Amino acid sequence: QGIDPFTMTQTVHFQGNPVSVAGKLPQIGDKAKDFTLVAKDLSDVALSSFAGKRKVLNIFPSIDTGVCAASVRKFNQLAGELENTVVLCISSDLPFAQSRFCGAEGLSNVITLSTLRGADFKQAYGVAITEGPLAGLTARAVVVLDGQDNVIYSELVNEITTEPNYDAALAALK
Amino acid sequence: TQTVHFQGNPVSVAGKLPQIGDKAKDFTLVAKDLSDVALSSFAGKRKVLNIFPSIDTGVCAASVRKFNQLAGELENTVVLCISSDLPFAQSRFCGAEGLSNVITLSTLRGADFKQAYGVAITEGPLAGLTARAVVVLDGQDNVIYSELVNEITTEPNYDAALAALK
Repeated sequence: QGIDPFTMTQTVHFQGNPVSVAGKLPQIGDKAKDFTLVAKDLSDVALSSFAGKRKVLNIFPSIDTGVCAASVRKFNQLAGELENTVVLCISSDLPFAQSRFCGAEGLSNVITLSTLRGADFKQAYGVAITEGPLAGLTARAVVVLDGQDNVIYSELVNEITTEPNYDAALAALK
Repeated sequence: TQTVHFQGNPVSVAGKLPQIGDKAKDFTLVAKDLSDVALSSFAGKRKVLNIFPSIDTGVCAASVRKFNQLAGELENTVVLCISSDLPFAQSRFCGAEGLSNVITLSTLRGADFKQAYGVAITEGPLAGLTARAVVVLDGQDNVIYSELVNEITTEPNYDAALAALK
């Protein structure tokens, strides 16, 4: 067989509890699957609309907050300031609730995208939370794509309130 | 499919809004604390299903709030403000916040509710949201009032919905 039976199914932690996440996060070398998500004006935005640019897919359970860690904002700012790069902050919050994201608002080349339309992205990117109070939301993950949509960095955070490795994601773009 | 409008723009709505005399289908939606809330948990109480495309707003009409407050104040009556907004964004609703017997419910889970109640917007910019409607249920989940507004921007007939509860 050409598959790994010993790689355990994706599990993340929330409130000290193991939570299942459907699918498999794309790994370095994989070709990222095309997706369509919803922007702040309710228009549909396809991954193909960013052809040639490097993409930082910064995936969150929710970005609907009035207070955030400086590191969240700093990573989005730094990545968005790099040449030929777009940061896509993705969550299940509706576009009406994403505009007040403490870590994305007013940042150059940082776009918020909603899972409102459609959930095929969640399965394709292995970020769908399927158990507990968070079921229906996306897990916390970072996926960096080069100019040709090849994965150059991938991280599914073990604990949902834990920050991903921002230095490693940025290093992949250098 | 039913046809409604958003500021005059045609909007397609899937399913059939329950009419007076129908037995409303059970549902399980998501409360403010991320707990699951079933329609069956309100057995014996009358229910106002106040369905909105979004309740995520910092400014709303006094009529929206007065209706929820008045219906929620009536004995053996609960108001369920339903939308596709996540529970994190449903607490800001002026029309529901701090009102007795008025609770917000999200389609984060149990989304088949949308088709079952004929409020599912399936195509266009509003696809994935609910249309604007009010469905009033008695103690035994029998519909006593229902209204799917033809123009999403206009309010349902609150005086009629309240009259059905009298």
